[PDB]
Amino acid sequence: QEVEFDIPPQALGSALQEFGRQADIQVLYRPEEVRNKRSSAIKGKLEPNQAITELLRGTGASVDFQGNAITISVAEAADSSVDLGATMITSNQLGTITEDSGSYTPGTIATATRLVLTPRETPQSITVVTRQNMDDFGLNNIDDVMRHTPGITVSAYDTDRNNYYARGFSINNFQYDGIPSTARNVGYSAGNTLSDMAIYDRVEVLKGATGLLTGAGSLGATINLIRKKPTHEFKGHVELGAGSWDNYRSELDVSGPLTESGNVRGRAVAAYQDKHSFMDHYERKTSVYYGILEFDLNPDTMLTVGADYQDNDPKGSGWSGSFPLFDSQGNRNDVSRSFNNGAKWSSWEQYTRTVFANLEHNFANGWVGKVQLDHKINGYHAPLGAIMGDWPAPDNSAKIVAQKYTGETKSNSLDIYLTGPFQFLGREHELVVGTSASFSHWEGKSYWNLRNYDNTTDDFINWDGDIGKPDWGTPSQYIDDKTRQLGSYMTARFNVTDDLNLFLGGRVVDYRVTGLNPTIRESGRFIPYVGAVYDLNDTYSVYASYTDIFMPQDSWYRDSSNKLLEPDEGQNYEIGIKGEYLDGRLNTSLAYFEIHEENRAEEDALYNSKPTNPAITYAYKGIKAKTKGYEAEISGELAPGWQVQAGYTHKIIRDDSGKKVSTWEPQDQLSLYTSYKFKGALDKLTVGGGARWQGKSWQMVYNNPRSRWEKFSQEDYWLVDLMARYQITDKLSASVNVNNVFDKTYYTNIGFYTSASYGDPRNLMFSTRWDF
Ligand SMILES: CCCCCCCCOCCOCCOCCOCCOCCO
Ligand SMILES: CCCCCCCCOCCOCCOCCOCCOCCO
Repeated sequence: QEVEFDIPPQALGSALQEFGRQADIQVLYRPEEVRNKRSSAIKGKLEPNQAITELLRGTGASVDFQGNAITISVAEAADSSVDLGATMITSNQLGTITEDSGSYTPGTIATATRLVLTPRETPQSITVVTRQNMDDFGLNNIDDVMRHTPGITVSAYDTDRNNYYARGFSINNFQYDGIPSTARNVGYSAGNTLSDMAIYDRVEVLKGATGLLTGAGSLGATINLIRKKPTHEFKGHVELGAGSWDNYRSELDVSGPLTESGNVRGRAVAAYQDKHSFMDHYERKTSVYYGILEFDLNPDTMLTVGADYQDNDPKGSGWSGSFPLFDSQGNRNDVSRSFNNGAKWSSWEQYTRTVFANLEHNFANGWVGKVQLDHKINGYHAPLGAIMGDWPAPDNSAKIVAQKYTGETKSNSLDIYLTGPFQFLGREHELVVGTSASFSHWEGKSYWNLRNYDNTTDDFINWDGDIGKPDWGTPSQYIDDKTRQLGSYMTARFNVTDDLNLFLGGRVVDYRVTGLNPTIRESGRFIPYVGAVYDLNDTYSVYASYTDIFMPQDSWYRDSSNKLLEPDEGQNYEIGIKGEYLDGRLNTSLAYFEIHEENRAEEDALYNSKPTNPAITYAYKGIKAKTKGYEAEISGELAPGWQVQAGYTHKIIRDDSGKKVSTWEPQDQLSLYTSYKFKGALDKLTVGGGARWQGKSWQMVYNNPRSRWEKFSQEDYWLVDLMARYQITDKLSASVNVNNVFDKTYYTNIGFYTSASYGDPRNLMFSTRWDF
């Protein structure tokens, strides 16, 4: 629909950038193609496609309309075979916006190397959950998005913290708009498991080893969340929704120009959600606000400032799991899915907030520079009280552990990078060079010395959480941890022939962790990056990448000698084939990957049998582990109204003991989610369903009262979802979502501190959405 343009004649390069902006559309173009060329003037209210061909008049170019992207090209009479992955300069550094694409496959993405590339162009397993996928399945937080993310297994620590695995590993790398956060432990990390989706265009998950832009992190994967941007045309919606267990949500999103010319633009969102739950006596109020303003200092320099806020506020939180596996006499416990061991007042409230500014400049070069500044806060207030231990006892009584942890972590980040193309041996390549700095400071108080508390409860079977609240007494501890990370990085993308692209780069990294433990330091550590993409035909490419990452170890990870283990480190070896159909409306990938870990913390049984250095008392051992597996995935259009996302992932991870590790992550998993838009009489109806399956998973847990190790098994199971929306009116729709249709009763945690957690029983969600 109709847009307000003002782009005067200039370098086609600039004109294309100016365009991408005025139109909220990503423009991809070949730098060597547009180099000596100028646009014709465009002026006024126009439709973005009239507009573009008017602009290109006289330049000899053609436009390929691709949703939220347009790619420009300038055909010759000549053309000796086509260069499908030719170097392309882009107008949005974060990639193609997914909102309004109507699609479940992404557009372009910068998750891997900071270069704007397509999933076919990127030599790494890259899976995205698009904006509309999130709308259709009602994924309102990152837990739901992970649950629907191909290749990811979401398991429960407690009611207020989930765990995400990829490829054998716990993910602990998160980014916001491609700025890594610090996630060292749950101190720094408050509220990552919980981020609301109201403020995001999309979540993008790079699986493998992602040190190139994470810097220091875990193996498995990064999870990168892209914030919603403002727009040149005005628009918004209000949403209301109502679900199982008095789960009520509302959301408001408003976007547009704030001045007559549109040189300042803004977007604002607020979402509030108060829900009870199938678990007895648990509730959770979440609140979120978001504000972003964009200012154009001039057609080629943009300033952005913005803040975000989310408070996650529960009652009846638990510490670890929903109930204890064994009872006092060591039999397995059997309890309703409603069983909730947290106490009534028990709460792990976690809050997050960010203030950020960026500046982005187009060098008349075709180069573009970007400075990113961040202030983030991750805070928690955790008066936890839960039944814990081998309970009930034969007389049905039980015992509560109760501790209190309050704390806050402030981070500041500076990130600056430069991106552009360059000729080498007659051909066009591109480059990112960037540098980064983060300082984050955790401070906190723990309380464990309870004064005059009677922690017994008389009735376990009817546990209600109805126990008193203790006297926390005085702080037992002050936390003071400072982490400081400095990185510099470079990736070059070489267009060697018309079918081969070579990726060469890496990151040098400096990591210091300071405070109440002995200083942890790593200086000048190099993280290599090698990738290659070979085109086979118009449709298929093969690729291979060697990628790396390390994390200095937590400080309690010392050895026999009382020395900290060398950093937890891994390389991902990946080879695969990616296919691209229907002009990038549909994407397929099949990958084989291996992950070699070195220095993986490991108990040290022989020592810990009987410590002998008085210096340490529980030492670890730095071992090796290996992940072997493969992955297949598909996303996008199976047919005109018909959209899917699906994947199959197989893995086994072994450590040096030879034994299987991460045995709770299933060895085999599968996801398919789909919806269909009817045409003709019923073109206002959208239907959808999906399923998720995983094979066997187990834990080894020690039965203390009987003194034996037992295996606990979750037999393979399916989860089915269904979904329908009807667009009653131009401005108004009603959807229903039904989740876990066959009410499969299954487990999301067995073994975490000898406890267990059930996954959600059948739940419904109803909602209307109104678009102004
Ligand atoms: C130092 C702290 C930084 C705070 C940044 C917060 C920014 C909050 O700004 C909110 C901007 O939202 C703009 C909403 O856009 C709506 C546009 O409609 C304007 C009225 O329309 C008139 C006719 O269409
Ligand atoms: C163990 C409990 C699970 C119960 C399972 C029930 C499954 C049945 O699904 C039926 C849903 O159909 C109800 C249709 O209601 C229509 C939704 O309309 C939305 C209202 O929009 C309001 C406009 O302002």
